[PDB]
Amino acid sequence: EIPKEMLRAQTNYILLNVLKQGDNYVYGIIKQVKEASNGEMELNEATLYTIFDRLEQDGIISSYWGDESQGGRRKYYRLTEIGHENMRLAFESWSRVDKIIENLEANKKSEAI
Amino acid sequence: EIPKEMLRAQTNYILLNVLKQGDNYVYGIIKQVKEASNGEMELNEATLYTIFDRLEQDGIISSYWGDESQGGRRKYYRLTEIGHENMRLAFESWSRVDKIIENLEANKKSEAI
Repeated sequence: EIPKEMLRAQTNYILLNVLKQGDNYVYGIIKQVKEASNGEMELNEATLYTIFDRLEQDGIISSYWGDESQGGRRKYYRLTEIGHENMRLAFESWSRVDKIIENLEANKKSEAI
Repeated sequence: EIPKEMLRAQTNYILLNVLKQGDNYVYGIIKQVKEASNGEMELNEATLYTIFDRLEQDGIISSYWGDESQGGRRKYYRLTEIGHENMRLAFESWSRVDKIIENLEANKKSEAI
């Protein structure tokens, strides 16, 4: 199977990349994820809010109330500076990792000679 | 920073890719990781054994005693069938994820028109 922790990591990554594209609210995020996935990934609100409560508590995203021109309150989320930085540190750390793995295949092969 | 959970995920991935290259023991694994990383990643044995105890408990790797031609016992580790499969499920799930993220950038851009 795919371990829960890995799923969670995936969902995190995706959701942060939606915010990267712009401040958004629950139903916008879900729709965007559904379209970009062909409906193969349909987030719940429960899930999205459980994740965001965690990201917000750790200061990676922040929330704010939208215009009430609509006449009803809507909560928006954005990536924070720390947010942006972690996404950057993460991305780079992973590309080093992918290099290390190239090098393992390389070194293996090279000693087949 | 890079969250501990992400570091752990990285170290897992790397270690499993070493076993992928062949059955190995602690000091072989460490050396191989150190060479493929330029010494930028020097695993402890403590760490390696804490991780492997977990992987082995979850049936992703298995261990066995090496030849005692050496005259001393050495423990080897190998990836299991389940091991190989999880590495495959994982890898594929991540490439879907990377696609989803392409599609988010794509969809964003496309509606700038």
